[PDB]
Amino acid sequence: DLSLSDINSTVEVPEGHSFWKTLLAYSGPGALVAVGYMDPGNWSTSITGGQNFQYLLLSIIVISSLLAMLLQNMAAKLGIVCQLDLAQAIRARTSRRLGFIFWILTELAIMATDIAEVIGAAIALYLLFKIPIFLAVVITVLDVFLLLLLNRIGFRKIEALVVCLIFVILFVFLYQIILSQPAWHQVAKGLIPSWASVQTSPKIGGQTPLSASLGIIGATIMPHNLFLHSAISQSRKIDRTDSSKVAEAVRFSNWDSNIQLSLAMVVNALLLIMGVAVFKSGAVQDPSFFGLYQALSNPDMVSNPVLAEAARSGVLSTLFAVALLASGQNSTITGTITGQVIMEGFIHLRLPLWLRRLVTRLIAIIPVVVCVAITSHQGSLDEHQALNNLMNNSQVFLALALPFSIVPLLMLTDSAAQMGNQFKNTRWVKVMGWLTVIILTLLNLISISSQIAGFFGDNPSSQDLLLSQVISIGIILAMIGLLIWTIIDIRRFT
Ligand SMILES: N=C(N)SCc1cc(Br)cc(CSC(=N)N)c1
Repeated sequence: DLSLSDINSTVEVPEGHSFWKTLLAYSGPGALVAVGYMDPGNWSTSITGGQNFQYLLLSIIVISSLLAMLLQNMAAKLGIVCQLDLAQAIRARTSRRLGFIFWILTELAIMATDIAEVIGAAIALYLLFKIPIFLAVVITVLDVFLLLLLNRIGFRKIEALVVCLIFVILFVFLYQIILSQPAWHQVAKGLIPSWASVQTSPKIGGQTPLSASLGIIGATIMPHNLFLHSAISQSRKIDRTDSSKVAEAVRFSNWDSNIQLSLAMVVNALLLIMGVAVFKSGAVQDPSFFGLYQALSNPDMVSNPVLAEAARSGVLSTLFAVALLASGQNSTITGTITGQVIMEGFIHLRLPLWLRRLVTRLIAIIPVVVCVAITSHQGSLDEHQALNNLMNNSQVFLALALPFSIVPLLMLTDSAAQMGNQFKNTRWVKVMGWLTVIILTLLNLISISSQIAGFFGDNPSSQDLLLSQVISIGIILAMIGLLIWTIIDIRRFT
């Protein structure tokens, strides 16, 4: 009847005032969430923003990282304090019908992340092992056995394995930046929160600063990682009777998550400065993973003689495919964990890790294999671009499910009926939290129509444009209705 009954309150080792050694024990939950923020679903958008506004959007990365840290800290606090995950809190403060709606929505969000992971991983297979595109997908489907072997390891090592993957994809891109020898003075200048980023004056590659900046901002949090954090934060036993120990545990999880998400922000910055320093101005014409592979494998695309020699030696691209693999391994873990969390919390369905990963991977690869079928039937022509378009269209479910995950979390963490007058949110975070929640919900409701219209490709059918407008208005109004319903229920609780 409690979240993650298998590893809930497993190891609690806070000894005296030796926080650091204690810090070393529970450092796992942060990495599991951070690694999700390093998925290839936005690798191109970082390199693209870099080429279009070199070292300019680096401050937006920092701000988005700060906001994600804020919301993930709120989720970890809810988990730590109430000894229950966000799904459970929401399902208990709301009817089964809304619980089921949220369940399906977050299933679709984790499935979109899984589609991105499978596409990136199958393409990484294609590139590294030259496995046929269609076989790389059916090979990635074999991650259920990797999950079986992963089940017997334990979180002291599983979370360390996630840290291993994190540093893998981090050093892969830091090595190529070390060889680039970029102008770190312009990097520090970009990291400042300048107003050039919010302006609309430059229009490089049909992308203005305000557009790329707002996209980074709206793309701040991942709804499934909220639930993941509120569930994994309970893996450390807490007495829930000593305010000093619970406030200490809050500091623990905060420092952990902030380290890990800082690692993630550093990875995003590395992607941006990768697009700026490594690649030549506008060299990247194909955002696809294959596009970036050949661009890193073509010496005329780099901006340094050393990088030219290395790219001709065919290393930069291989390290990129490796990072693709390291990033696609994330879903197998976190998607399963978070999906189990959301099932067992929203619909009270106890399923094993066997049939979970199976159904998720199948539903994810269905569209992938359909896309591959259609493109290879047109002759593997634009097959990688079509895969990237699928990857990017999948990301609409995240916009669909984000409010129904952030508004409830903020409400339940601010209410004393859930946290008490001692551990509720400060007046400081009350303002920042609500501001960020409003901003993101607005941006995502906006992006709903953009994505729905992008479903019809870059060919604007006049009759299909009005249909897209109708569908988008309907979806945004339905989300508005669901949001006000959830607000009413939660405020009735509080
Ligand atoms: N890195 C990832 N796996 S998701 C980044 C992200 C998160 C949300 Br939430 C919404 C969007 C789409 S924002 C748009 N419609 N332009 C993107």
